[PDB]
Amino acid sequence: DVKQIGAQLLPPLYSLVFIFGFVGNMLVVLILINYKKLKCLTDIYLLNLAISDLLFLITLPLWAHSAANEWVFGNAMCKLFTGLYHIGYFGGIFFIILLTIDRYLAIVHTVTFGVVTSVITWLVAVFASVPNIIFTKCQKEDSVYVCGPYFPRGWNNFHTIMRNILGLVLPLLIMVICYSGILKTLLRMKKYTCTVCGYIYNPEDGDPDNGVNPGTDFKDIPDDWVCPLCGVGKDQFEEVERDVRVIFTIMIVYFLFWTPYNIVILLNTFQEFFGLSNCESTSQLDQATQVTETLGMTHCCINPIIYAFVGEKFRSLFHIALGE
Ligand SMILES: CO[C@@H]1COCC[C@@H]1[NH2+][C@@H]1CC[C@@](C(=O)N2CCc3ncc(C(F)(F)F)cc3C2)(C(C)C)C1
Ligand SMILES: CCCCCCCC/C=C\CCCCCCCC(=O)O
Ligand SMILES: CCCCCCCC/C=C\CCCCCCCC(=O)O
Ligand SMILES: CCCCCCCC/C=C\CCCCCCCC(=O)O
Ligand SMILES: [Zn+2]
Repeated sequence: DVKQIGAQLLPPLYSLVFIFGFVGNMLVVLILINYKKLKCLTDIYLLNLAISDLLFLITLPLWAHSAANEWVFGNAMCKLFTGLYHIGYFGGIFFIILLTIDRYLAIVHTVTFGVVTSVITWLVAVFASVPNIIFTKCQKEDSVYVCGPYFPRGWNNFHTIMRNILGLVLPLLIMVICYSGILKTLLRMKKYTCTVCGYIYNPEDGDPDNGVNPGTDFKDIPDDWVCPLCGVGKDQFEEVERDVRVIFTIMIVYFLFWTPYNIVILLNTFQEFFGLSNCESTSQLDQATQVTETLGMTHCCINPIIYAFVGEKFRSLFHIALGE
């Protein structure tokens, strides 16, 4: 039974994710505040991303209890903890989007900027969570009390498509635009420097004063060509000789943990459109919604782990933070 596996697996799983996630994200928060001192824009969004994960993490103890026991915290706590879940969820992905845009603007193309964009982003994360705070309530579901969603059909179609737009389409569109643009800057023609004076031949500019059109490859220039500054030949020319990894991994790992759930709710909501309206398929999609939600819920403890492995400079700060 899916409910029996839930009551055995979730309480310890969610308690471990809560603990590991709380230590991990609370280390990031106080590393950024004390050591980095929130001077850069990337530090301001990583702080807000850590806060998003913490707002999500603090709900796990109540979900851990509800896996094995009924909902004993009442209707207000059901709505409060649903709000914190969604504010943490939307805040998390929106702060990953701003980090990917910040790297795009820095490569391809300031505290007041960070504070304004962060507070506006928290506002959109709070707004996106209102529907779930409205329709989620503590209700008698047969023999047991459950804190769950009671969306009218119209709202269920809205919730599902709006969750897939903000959680899957928007971040994937931002990734394809930002990283194709970032990759395009890393694709360039080779520039060569004169080993005598130091004149750098830039293929983009070329050398139109001595018969080289802008955009000519150094190898396509004739042997008679000479250095414009000192006059030496083509034979004396040598060829001219990190945050993206962390910010890229953070978005990729987000998709891995949350896309299965987003697609399962899309399939379970519009079953007639996908052709999954039969009896056997609805039961599998209900079990899949429960299984894929657990995967997504373990994501809130992963960003501090990515920083330790992908970030070498972050690794050094974690060792200093644990010592203090
Ligand atoms: C009140 O709603 C919350 C805020 O608003 C968004 C939805 C969210 N739903 C909550 C989040 C906690 C929740 C859960 O995590 N579930 C369901 C039951 C379940 N049963 C078996 C397995 C299994 F098999 F994989 F182990 C997994 C699961 C996953 C439950 C413990 C109370 C449902
Ligand atoms: C910085 C924190 C900002 C928090 C703003 C939270 C705004 C939304 C909170 C609560 C909505 C109240 C309605 C919930 C009760 C059910 C409503 C109903 O169906 O009658
Ligand atoms: C690498 C980034 C993407 C993350 C993985 C995405 C692939 C998994 C997506 C959806 C799995 C859906 C499984 C649901 C069961 C099939 C439907 C049915 O019950 O008939
Ligand atoms: C930190 C990475 C964590 C990765 C694991 C998290 C996701 C685990 C979720 C669910 C475990 C599978 C439960 C399957 C229930 C099957 C129901 C049934 O057939 O009766
Ligand atoms: Zn020269």
